[PDB]
Amino acid sequence: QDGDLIYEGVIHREVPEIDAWAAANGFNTAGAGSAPIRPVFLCGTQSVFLAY
Amino acid sequence: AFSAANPDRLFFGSISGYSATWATGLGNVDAAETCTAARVGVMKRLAMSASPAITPMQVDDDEGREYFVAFHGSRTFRDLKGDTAMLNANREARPRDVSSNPLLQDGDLIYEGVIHREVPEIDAWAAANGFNTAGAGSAPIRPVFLCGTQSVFLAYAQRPQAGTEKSDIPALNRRMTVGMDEIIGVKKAAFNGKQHGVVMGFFGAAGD
Amino acid sequence: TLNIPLFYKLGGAPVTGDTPIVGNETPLDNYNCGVPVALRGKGVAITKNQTF
Amino acid sequence: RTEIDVMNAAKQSLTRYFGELLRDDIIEALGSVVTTGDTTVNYGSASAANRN
Amino acid sequence: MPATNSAQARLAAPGHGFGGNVKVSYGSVAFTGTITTADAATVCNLPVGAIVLGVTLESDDLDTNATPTITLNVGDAGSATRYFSASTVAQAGTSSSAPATTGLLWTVTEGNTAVRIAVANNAATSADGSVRVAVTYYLP
Amino acid sequence: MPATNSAQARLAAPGHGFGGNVKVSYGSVAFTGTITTADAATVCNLPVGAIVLGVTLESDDLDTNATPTITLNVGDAGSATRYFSASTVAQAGTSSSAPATTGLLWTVTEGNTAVRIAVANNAATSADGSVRVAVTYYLP
Amino acid sequence: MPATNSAQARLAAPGHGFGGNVKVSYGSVAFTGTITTADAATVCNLPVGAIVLGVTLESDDLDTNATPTITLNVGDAGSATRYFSASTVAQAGTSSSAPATTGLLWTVTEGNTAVRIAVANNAATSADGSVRVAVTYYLP
Amino acid sequence: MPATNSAQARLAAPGHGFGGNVKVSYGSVAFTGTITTADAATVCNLPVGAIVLGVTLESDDLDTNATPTITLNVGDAGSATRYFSASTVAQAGTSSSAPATTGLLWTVTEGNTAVRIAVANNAATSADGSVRVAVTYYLP
Amino acid sequence: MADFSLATASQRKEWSNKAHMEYVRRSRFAPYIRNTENSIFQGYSDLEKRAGD
Repeated sequence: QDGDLIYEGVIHREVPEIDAWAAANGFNTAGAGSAPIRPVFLCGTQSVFLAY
Repeated sequence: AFSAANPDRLFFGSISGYSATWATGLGNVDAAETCTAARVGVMKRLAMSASPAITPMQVDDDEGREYFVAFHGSRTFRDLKGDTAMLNANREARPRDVSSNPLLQDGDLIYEGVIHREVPEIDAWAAANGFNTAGAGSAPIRPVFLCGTQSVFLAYAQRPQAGTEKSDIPALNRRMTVGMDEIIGVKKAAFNGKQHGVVMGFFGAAGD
Repeated sequence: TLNIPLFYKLGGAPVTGDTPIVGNETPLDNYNCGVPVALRGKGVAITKNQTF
Repeated sequence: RTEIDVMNAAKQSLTRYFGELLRDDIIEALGSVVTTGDTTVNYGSASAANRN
Repeated sequence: MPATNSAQARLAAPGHGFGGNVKVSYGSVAFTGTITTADAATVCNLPVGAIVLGVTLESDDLDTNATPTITLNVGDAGSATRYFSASTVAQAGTSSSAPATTGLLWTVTEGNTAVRIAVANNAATSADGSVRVAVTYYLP
Repeated sequence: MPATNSAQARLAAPGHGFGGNVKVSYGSVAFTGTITTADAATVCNLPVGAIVLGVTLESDDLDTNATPTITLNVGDAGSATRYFSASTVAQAGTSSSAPATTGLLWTVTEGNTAVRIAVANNAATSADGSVRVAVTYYLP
Repeated sequence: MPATNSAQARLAAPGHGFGGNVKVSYGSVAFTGTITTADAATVCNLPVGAIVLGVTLESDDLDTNATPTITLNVGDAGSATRYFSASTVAQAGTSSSAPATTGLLWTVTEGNTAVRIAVANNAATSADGSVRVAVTYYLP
Repeated sequence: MPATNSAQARLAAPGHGFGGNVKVSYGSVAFTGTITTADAATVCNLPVGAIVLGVTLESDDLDTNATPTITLNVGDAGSATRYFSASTVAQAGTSSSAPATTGLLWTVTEGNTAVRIAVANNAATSADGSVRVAVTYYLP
Repeated sequence: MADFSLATASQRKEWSNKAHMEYVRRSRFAPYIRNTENSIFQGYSDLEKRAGD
């Protein structure tokens, strides 16, 4: 019953909308030999501020 | 016209085998492109990124879980539970119990959040419509229906009722007729020329 | 027959900086689906020549 | 011409659009480009010299 | 093939209310005396963030000669001949009411928010009349 | 003699408020790369119950040749050449800003609510530019 | 090869009872006086959901001439010549009792549920007689 | 012009049930020995108040000669040749299954309720066979 | 048939009042947006008070 999964102390959470972002910015090309690449964001604490 | 209106809900042999014409799209599924557990996960991915979204059967908002039901037709169901990999998933992750293991006592089986139910009468349907040919090189193919919520509507007007009659003479009981009657309508949910909650998938079932 | 409606999601751009909430309109999408209903049945006869 | 309430269907789909609008900004913030000292430019609107 | 959808590519779309249901600005400058090339006057004034749709220029007969030679320019402080260049609608032989053909769909900048009328060529015999300008535009 | 008063023959008559004080729709499609006859793009989108007043088409110089041959069509999904047919305002020798002359006062039907720009003739030497369309209309 | 089994491809199959064990409709229109091409009369009337099997047309001798020229048409309000076209069974030299050959297996529509007899050609010498029509059909 | 609607001119009109959904009567007379013109036999019997629709006559080969000459008549006690006159379907060279062409739509009278087969011409060489008659009609 | 035969354009229809929506999949960043100091995505309500830009 799939979900997030912990391994070696890091929690791996899935966000499906990063494919919609990264395909529009040209990551389906511009690899080694024009291969598709994707970004992975390993974040700690206080990485994005939110001002209401 | 059914293709090139559902490009995110029709899954042929691969996504690199989609075509706008129907007869060419069924000619891109090979006999070696069978139904493994790594290709049904592609169909679950198409159901989570559809442009009108398909409602899953059960949602868990935290630890995000979305559940679906796939209906196989027994020739893609034996390739799914009998592959060389993905078969030690239900003997190394199930509890050591005999009366509940679908490896020893077969049944439906869950893997990566989708429930795989077997319907044996899809072979009777799909053989009559010409799926024993019209693959890549005239190979047999079978459909797999990954459906979510509210995919087929059912409109009831009258429940089935029974009745009998004494036909020829009621005194000389020489004839009698029994019968049953029903008013019903069944239709797949369609809005704006698109399937509401079904993802169709075509795999090459050899049938050995 | 029986007709069933559907409402879609919402589509445009967030009215950035200066723009009203009275100037720049949206529609909300709306569709239909109708299921037709028909009679159907089946019967079986029993004689007396084949019954004694 | 209808009987379904378009008013309540347009108010529910409007609270639900400002929830998708929030995580569309966090994905855009994680893929930012920090040029020099609090100068974060989005990845689409960044030049080749801002990325180098 | 790389001709994509516009910088507009995602939104909904305007109707009834307080938006930029298109607008006008009208002036009636009155010329009198003798008419030389040292003439300049504002007729109307425009916003900053606005895009022009069309300029209509109607005038009277200002040079009543057998060979008329009066000639007008319509523009602003940046470009003196931005909307009309060598109009010749104030001549007593030709017709008035010429629509604008140059520089239509462009966003007004700062310091360009006043429409001037400058006289380009001297009048052979100056008469008394008036010149009307109507500038259509809208706002976001 | 049987020319009666119109299908309009009885009512009062509009002014200040939320009616159909006339409106616009503006788009700026950006052409780039090479320019062939396989180009199509929406610039703006129209209502259903509306009647068009006028379409203004201003573009840049897109074909910088000694003999330019680029040619645009403006229309919708029903008729590809409904508003403009063989415009030639994107050529680097002629002038831009041509007003519409065909198909003005007509009620928009369903499925015809998106204005396309299609390229009719190939460009001899493709440049980089943009094309602007402003469509005036109103509502009842 | 793609000639599949019919739109019928799944069911059982009819016998003794209240179904559409085939039916008739019979009329005997009586012509009298002089006989021109301004004659029309119903003989019988049909259901809505029914398919015709065959029409039998028997008449008397209506034109007793050395060269007979009387000529009948049998049809309904939609098509005046749907069943019979130029019958000539009412002539005193030829034989009667002609079966229908055109338009047999077709579902009756609404407004076509009355069989007319119209006279196509004038009678050279009108006699007194009668015309009989029997239309076989059935119901689902 | 005086061709009015029929003696039928006022009523509704039949369907599912116990009416005169059309009917048959079938007989198979067997000829044997030598065949002369002194032969007569009933095959079937009809009602009183009934109107005939059509008679079907199928027989075997009864005269196997190089020049066959057998000839049948089908009728009743009133008219010996009412339905068929000089049939010649029992000859071994021609085809069987001839439909009736004379005397179709007529009400049976009293004493005419038995269909006879009489032999009109002598058989040149008598064989053994059988003759089948099917008479379609209905009742009010 | 030849019973009471009703017309094709005279047959009733019915339209339902209950409408369906499209699924949204709320947020995968939702357990991580807090206002404390040990959160990944941190919020500030300082401009929700008096004034500021």
